[PDB]
Order: sequence, then structure tokens, then C-alpha cells
Amino acid sequence: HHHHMVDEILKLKKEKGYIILAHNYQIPELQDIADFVGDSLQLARKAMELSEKKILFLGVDFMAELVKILNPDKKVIVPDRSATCPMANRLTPEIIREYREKFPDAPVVLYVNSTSECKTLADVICTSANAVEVVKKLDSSVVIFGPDRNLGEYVAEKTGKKVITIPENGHCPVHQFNAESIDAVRKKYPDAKVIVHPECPKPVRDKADYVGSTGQMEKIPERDPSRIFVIGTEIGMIHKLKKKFPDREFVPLEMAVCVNMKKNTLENTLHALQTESFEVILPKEVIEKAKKPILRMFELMG
Ligand SMILES: O=C(O)c1cccnc1C(=O)O
Ligand code: SF4
Ligand SMILES: [Cl-]
Repeated sequence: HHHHMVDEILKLKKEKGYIILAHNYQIPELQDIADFVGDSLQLARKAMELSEKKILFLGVDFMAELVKILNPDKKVIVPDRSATCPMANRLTPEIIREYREKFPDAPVVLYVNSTSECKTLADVICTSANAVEVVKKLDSSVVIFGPDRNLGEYVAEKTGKKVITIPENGHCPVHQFNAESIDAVRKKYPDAKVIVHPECPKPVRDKADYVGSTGQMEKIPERDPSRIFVIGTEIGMIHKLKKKFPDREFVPLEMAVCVNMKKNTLENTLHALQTESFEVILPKEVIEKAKKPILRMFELMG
């Protein structure tokens, strides 16, 4: 059944010239059939290097749209067109326009987990991995930041700059661990290092040894020799990590599952390659507009 499905997927992939890009939060079966697994930007950038012009993207809509923005002349298909980010969808163009009005000297820094429509209105895009570098390099000492309040406050702490978060209480449900969980693993594994996402609430960040994006997580065992790592993010990272460091132990801080990331399965992936749908299409003017704050991001980096 799974061999059945996987064999067919690996068959139709080669036969129809698709590259498969999976996000770190995908079920391990989909990570294993992917050509590259990574975070949002890493996958879009990799896609820019490829000679192939057909991409099957395994993640959520905004990420597939990011791939499309940076790779306009490539066919990008997703297996579940409803896979989306509810946090991102809470920030609106009306809210952006309201805050630019109130704070005209504050650049609009937009987190990558944001709608493409929102990107068109942003001054610069950022990721969890570069948000600190990006905001530090902007001239202004005050920024408008969205849609994640936690990442925004983390950026404030690290840059010393004033960070106006939008919308009200923008948060990712997957990363709302409680600090008690850290207290518990510390007693259970006294020599374990705890790594948590910057999207986590402040108490959780303050009690961890490391705060990092998924991409940063993947690099910490290259320099930290510890046997055991407690990982405070979506469960799919545990599989990525174990694969890259089979010599260490990776313990989820808690079971945390993104419902939308899990909408992608072997079955609907197979259907995607069969039908060559669903294609990610954006208006050309949306692409042209959203590219500006993304290119601005590359420039500051680098
Ligand atoms: O940019 C991403 O892919 C991303 C999206 C949501 C949460 N975390 C990450 C990460 O890389 O750590
Ligand atoms: S894991 Fe969080 S930040 Fe990523 S798509 Fe799901 S709700 Fe959004
Ligand atoms: Cl292209």
C-alpha cells in the first residue's frame, strides 16, 4: 500500500519531470519521497537553482506561492489547495494600511508566513532565521511587524528596536508550549539541550538553551556535542533531525501537530502527480509587487 503508493509517486515524478520540495513539517513518508526538505525560503531558493520547470510543493499555500513568486516560469502544483496558515490569514491589507498611516516612519516588516497579497504591501520580508539580522540592518529604530507577535517581541529583545506587532495577538498554535514542559525534561534528561522556536511564548524561550528556526535547529548539533536534544517545534522536525544526526537523540518537548501541514498525504500526493494539479497561479502584478520586499530582504542579508 505505502510501497504501492510510494513506487507510483517515484515513478510519475521521474516520468513527468517533477522535483518534489517538502517542508520540514510534512509527515515523514512525504519527507522521504522529497528531493529536498527544508524551511520556506530554503525551498524557494533551491527551486531557483533547478533546471527543471515542474515543482510539486509539499507544505502550505503561502510557501508554494513563495516558490512561485521566485520561480514565475515554473509550474508549481500542490496536492491540497486548502492547506493554509490561519495565523497568516488573520493579517489583512486593511490592518497594514491602518498602521502605515499611524506610523509612517516605521517600515513594514512582514514575516514569511503571510499572504502573498500582504507581501505586496510590505517593505521587507523576513524569516525566523534572519528576522533579527533584517531588523538590525534597517535604518529605523521602530518597525511594524507581523503577523506573529512572539517572533516580533523576540526581535525587539534582540535588536533593542521598538517593534509594533500586528494584528492583535497574532500567534501560531503549534508553538504554544508551556514552560512546565521544560521543567519536566530538565529533571528527566539533566544533560539534554532544549531548543525552541522563536514563535514560542517568552517564558518558553527564556527557559531554553537555544532559540532557533528549523534551519538553525538543524545546525546546532554541528557545534554542540550533546547526546540529547529536546525540540520545541512541530513534530515533523524530529524526523528531519534524526535523519541528519542518527547518532543523537531527539525528543519532542511536547506533541505538537500542524493540522494544515498534515492535510498532505501519500494518497493526495499521488493524485497530484496523476492529474498534474493543483497549479499555484498568481496574478503577474502580484508577483512583481511581492518580489520587491523579498529582494530587499536578500539585499540586507549580503
Ligand atoms: O520558514 C519556514 O519554513 C517556517 C514556517 C513556519 C514556522 N517555522 C519555520 C521555520 O523555518 O522554522
Ligand atoms: S506551523 Fe504555525 S506558523 Fe507554520 S503554517 Fe502551521 S500555524 Fe502557521
Ligand atoms: Cl522561472
